[PDB]
Amino acid sequence: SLSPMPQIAGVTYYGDIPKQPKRVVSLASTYTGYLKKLDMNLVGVTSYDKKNPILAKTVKKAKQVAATDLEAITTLKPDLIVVGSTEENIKQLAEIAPVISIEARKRDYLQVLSDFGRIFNKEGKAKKWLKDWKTKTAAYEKEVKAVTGDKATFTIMGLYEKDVYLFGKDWGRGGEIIHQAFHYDAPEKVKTEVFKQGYLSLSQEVLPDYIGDYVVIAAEDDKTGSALYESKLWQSIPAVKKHHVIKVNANVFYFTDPLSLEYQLETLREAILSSE
Ligand SMILES: O=C1CCC(=O)N(O)C/C=C\CCNC(=O)CCC(=O)N(O)CCCCCNC(=O)CCC(=O)N(O)CCCCCN1
Ligand SMILES: [Fe+3]
Repeated sequence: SLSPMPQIAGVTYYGDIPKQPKRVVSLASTYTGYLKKLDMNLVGVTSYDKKNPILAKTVKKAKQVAATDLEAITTLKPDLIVVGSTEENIKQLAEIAPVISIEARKRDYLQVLSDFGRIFNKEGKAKKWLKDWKTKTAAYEKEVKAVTGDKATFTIMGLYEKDVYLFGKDWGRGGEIIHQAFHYDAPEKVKTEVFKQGYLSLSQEVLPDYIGDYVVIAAEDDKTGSALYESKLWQSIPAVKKHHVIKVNANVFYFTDPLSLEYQLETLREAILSSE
C-alpha cells in the first residue's frame, strides 16, 4: 500500500512512499516533530532533535544520525527517509529507501502538518491539532496585545557562537508564533531586509536600528550572549532598558514543529504577559 503522494508545492518524492511507513529516518529537524505528532515511528533523528528538551522525550529510541552517516542510516533499515531539499546526497539516500524531500517556505508551518496528514492519511489528527492551535493562538493574541498594544513591534533574533542573526516570520526562533500566530508587526528594516530573506547576519553596531518595542532572543546557553548583554551598545537600546527582551532557549526555540511550538506558545505568552 502506497501513499497517495499528492502534488504539494515544495514536496519531492523519490521512490514509492509507503502509506504506513514503520521505520522512519528524519534527517531534517524542521520535520521530526510533525512526524512524531502524526504517530510515525522514528528510528533515526538529528543531533538537534536529541538536544530539544521537548522533542527528545518522544524519540529516545531513535539513533542520532547525520545525512552523511550513510552506513548507519542503511543499517537502520528505514522504509522512509525525510530530508530538507538542500541536502546534497539525496541520490544516495534514495538508494537506501523512499525519500520525501521538502523545500522550506513553499508551505507554511501549519500547512506542513496538513500536508503530511494527506501524505499519510492522518488528516483527522492534523485537522484537530490545527483547529485547537488556531483557536488558542487567536485568544492568546488578544491577551498579549492587551499588554503590549496592538501595534507593538517585535524582532526575532538569535545568538550562535560569536554571530548575531535576525529572523523573519518563518525561520524559527519564535517567529511563527510572534509574527504569524500573534500577528505582531516588526520594525521597518526587519520587514524589508529580513522577512523575505528568512534570516540576516548582522554586526553589533547596527542592532539598535532593527529593534523597536520588543525583542525575542534565542541562544543555546547563557555564555553565548554574555559579552553582548554587557556592552554599552546593547544597554543603550530602549527595548533593553524597558525590560522588553525575552530570552529563550534555542534548544527548543530553533524548531517549528507542533510539539516544540506547544511549549514555545505557553513560554512566549507568559513572557509577554509578565513584561507588564
Ligand atoms: O526549520 C527550522 C527553522 C529554519 C531553519 O533553521 N532551517 O535550517 C531550515 C531552512 C534552511 C535549511 C538549509 N540549511 C542551512 O541553510 C544551514 C544553516 C541553517 O540551518 N540556517 O538556519 C541558517 C541560519 C542559522 C545559522 C546558524 N546555525 C544555527 O543557528 C543552528 C540551528 C539551525 O539553524 N538548524 O537548522 C538546526 C535546527 C533546526 C530546527 C528546525 N528549524
Ligand atoms: Fe537552520
